[PDB]
Amino acid sequence: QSWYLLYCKRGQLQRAQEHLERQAVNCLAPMITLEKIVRGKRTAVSEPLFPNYLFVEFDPEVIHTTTINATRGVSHFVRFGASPAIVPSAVIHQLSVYKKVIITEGAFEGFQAIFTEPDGEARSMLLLNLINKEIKHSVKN
Repeated sequence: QSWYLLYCKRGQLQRAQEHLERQAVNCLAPMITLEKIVRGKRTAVSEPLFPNYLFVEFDPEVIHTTTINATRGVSHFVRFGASPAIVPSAVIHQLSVYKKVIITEGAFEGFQAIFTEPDGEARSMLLLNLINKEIKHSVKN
């Protein structure tokens, strides 16, 4: 079982997540509580950490790429080896929820920045870059 990053169509993230859950897949779409200017007011908000993205935990052999895509609302999988769909590292996931020299420093600093970034679309990029970074380190190291 490994994690994956799905990007969802304009407004089907919610619907898709339900499906993949009715199917045995685990989904994770974090929200971030931020203080943004609503109407001249600094109102606290809860928005998606990273907009239309949805992490998915399933086993390639049991349900593979192919079928998870069919899930109504899923536009695509993020990919490292361009052919392969990417596996976020067990550690990239850890830092998302509760909270060596290159995994830690990539993940660490990476998420501090993601957690400080006012809009998610910008975070998405920062997450993707961080993921690409972390995967390379897993291989080369």
